Amino acid sequence: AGRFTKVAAAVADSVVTIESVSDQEGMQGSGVIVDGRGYIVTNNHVISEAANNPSQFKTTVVFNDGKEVPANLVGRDPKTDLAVLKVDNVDNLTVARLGDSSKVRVGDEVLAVGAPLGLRSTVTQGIVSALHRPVPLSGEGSDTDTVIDAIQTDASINHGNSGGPLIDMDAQVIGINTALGFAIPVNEMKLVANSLIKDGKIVHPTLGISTRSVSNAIASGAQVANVKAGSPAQKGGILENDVIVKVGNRAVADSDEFVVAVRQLAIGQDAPIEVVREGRHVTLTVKPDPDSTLEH
Amino acid sequence: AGRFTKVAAAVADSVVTIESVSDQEGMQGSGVIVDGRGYIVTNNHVISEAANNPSQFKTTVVFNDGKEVPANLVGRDPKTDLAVLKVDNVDNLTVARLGDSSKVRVGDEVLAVGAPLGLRSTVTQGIVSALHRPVPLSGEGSDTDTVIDAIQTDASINHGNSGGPLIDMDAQVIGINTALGFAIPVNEMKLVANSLIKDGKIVHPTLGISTRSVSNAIASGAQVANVKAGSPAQKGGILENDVIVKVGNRAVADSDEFVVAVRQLAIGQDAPIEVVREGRHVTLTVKPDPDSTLEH
Amino acid sequence: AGRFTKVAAAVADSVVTIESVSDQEGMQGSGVIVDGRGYIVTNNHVISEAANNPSQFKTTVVFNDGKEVPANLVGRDPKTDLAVLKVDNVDNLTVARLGDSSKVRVGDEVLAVGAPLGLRSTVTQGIVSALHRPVPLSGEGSDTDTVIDAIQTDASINHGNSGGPLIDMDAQVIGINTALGFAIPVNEMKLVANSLIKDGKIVHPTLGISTRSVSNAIASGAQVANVKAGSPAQKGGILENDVIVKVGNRAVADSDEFVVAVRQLAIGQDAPIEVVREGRHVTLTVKPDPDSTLEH
Repeated sequence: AGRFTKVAAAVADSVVTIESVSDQEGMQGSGVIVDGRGYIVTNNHVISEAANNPSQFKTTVVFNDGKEVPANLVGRDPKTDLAVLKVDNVDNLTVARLGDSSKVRVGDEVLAVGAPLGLRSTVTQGIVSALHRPVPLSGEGSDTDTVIDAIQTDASINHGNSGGPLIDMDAQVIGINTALGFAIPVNEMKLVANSLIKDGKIVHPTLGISTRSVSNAIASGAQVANVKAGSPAQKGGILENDVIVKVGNRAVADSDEFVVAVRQLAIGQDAPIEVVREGRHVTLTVKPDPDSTLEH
Repeated sequence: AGRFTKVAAAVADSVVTIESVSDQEGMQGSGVIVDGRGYIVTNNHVISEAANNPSQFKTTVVFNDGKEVPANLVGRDPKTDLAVLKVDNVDNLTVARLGDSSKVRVGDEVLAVGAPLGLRSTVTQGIVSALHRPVPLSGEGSDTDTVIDAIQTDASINHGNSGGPLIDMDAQVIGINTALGFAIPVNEMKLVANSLIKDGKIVHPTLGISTRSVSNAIASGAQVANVKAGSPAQKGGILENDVIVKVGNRAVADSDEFVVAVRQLAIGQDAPIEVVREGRHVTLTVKPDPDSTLEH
Repeated sequence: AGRFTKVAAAVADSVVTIESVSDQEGMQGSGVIVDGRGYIVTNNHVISEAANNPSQFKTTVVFNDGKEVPANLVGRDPKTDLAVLKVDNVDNLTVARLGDSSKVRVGDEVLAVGAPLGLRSTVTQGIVSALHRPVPLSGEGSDTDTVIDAIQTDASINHGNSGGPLIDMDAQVIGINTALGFAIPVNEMKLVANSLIKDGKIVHPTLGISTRSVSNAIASGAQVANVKAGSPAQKGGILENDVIVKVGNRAVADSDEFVVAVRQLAIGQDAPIEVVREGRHVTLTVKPDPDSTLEH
């Protein structure tokens, strides 16, 4: 038995097919079994329509034996494109082994495993081509466009393995595939899923800034496009056509790194923001607000 | 010598360049030597123009030593995109070793080998990403569009390895490359080529149905678009806007699986066809006819 | 540590980030350290704008420790898409080990290594899919379009590894990545860089011909589109609508092979050019001129 053949066959019982059907449409994707009680992690674009219109869509989970069981949505994070599902009282579940994406290195052999019984299902191979790479993700329906600090791989990520696990050579999950390929690291997926299960959703920081990427010799980075009224940036001194070069303890190369850096902040604790303003380097003190105040 | 380098160098003398030239055009592709008498298997799109207009095209086979010899067309199956060529009295031929595609598993390392002396020739590497996957194939000229139950690979299939062999790690042919990559399994290629050699062509079943894929909660599958007059479906009870969910002993997910399922039937023996008709599940009894009555 | 992980980590200190910034633009690419004195090889499209407008662009080299040092351009060959840069008095430089691309074989495992600290940086994996393959390359700004005799790989070549090294499994440089992937062989890169360092630039042969690819049964190859006045081809007998099938000791399949074959000639020594003229095979005697007479 082949070396990748062995790894894929060992995690096949942990990958599931996720279908949501209405009377006129039907979405399919992949998911991962991460808890013996029935908690299944997929990405947010696979389920987006079934959450914006749950009155008309029905989500089901198909296992690798063919069993189809009802599934309910625990929570979903469009800003990390993640989601947690729940199947009830299904026995003999083959839970996936969750690894440490902090120990993942560039050039490591990986497998992007999709659900075997899916329609356009795929299992692709490659290596890790980049770590902590911000990639912009387009929201499905009414869902917002986001940027995630991602693992990059030259294994192909497509409709057939989206939501499925990125697997290392010890058959451990190191990421969630989001459909030149990108995956959500498992350590962030663990933090997000632990909150989606407990609280039904997750709360992220906000400053009220929109940015556009700038690249020149004066100041390259994220150029502020709009500052919301009453926002922490407005009450921190951030002006428009300012070039943010660092949010907190992270340098900012463009707007994509800016989104990830803001979301690596602490809600309600002052943080430093460097800005190049008309050639004058100005550091500012901004107190991040929560994107959801009542859930916080 | 590298691990893939060894496998590719062992099958290079079995892959050939296939050129067909007129006074205004010229096609090139790849082929595989599968019989010591000179029988060469390629795909149907490589030779299509030389068969629809043989009065004006001339097909030649170039070996990996550089020898160019005349070649004649034994038969061609546009419905499986396969073809058999014949070189005469060429000695010391390095025949390829044909494997068993039924023993191919997902994650198996593969090589998509093109003819070395070709123009845009390529030898690509990857894994098997799916098995028994129906993929639609567009016909070249007057040739019909078809769907094949294929092996999927993340090795790149392109003009440089089309018609060439998909090779396992024992240097055995497990498929024919058809130009996110797809190959025709070797076990089907053996059945098709054995008939193209003996009979000059092959006969497949037909029911006289055209379908369109449907995806919803009532009935997903192949929705009948047109039923031909006097057809086995017409004389079996199949109506239009019916949703076929199973042809014979194969479930049907869409129109692509429907084409492959009809062609897995027995000509002239009654077979069951499930249909969801206005919400009523109706199984029907259809007797497949041959697509070519006189050759049958 | 993984097998590719080990190779990539051993050459990471030899790959550098190359940035050129003006007041309105900024280009980034990758480069390779090939000489302890500070000589850095990248490709020509990475630096093209900083050489056509050096009054307004500033080129810098960022190492894998993060050090940013000034960099100056020694020479650039748009016809091979190569360039040599120079950093001054930088100590403890981790020079790359240059291999022999003549010993590279098809199916050999390779790594297309980009600069780790780059923005869209990538390290991709694949195999050598073709050797001595002419590929056309589009010039960046005012730079001319060229064709290079290249190494082809199914490792992805992109903005994140362009200019970086193609690395074998002994962690040796066998090519320079030029952004279904192509690389400039290391043996040609050694000849070109040795002249760009000594002489500031390189001189290539010219015949004064433009060609278009032709493919039929009479004569396939490079069809002459225009012959310059006073050119070696004009004074050799080459006429328009002639089909060149061989330049010197190299057969010519199309215009792309023609460009590489002319550049494999000797300036000022008579050479044979076969042509199929109105069905008559005519060999001609052409004396290649230098593309730059004073530098020659």
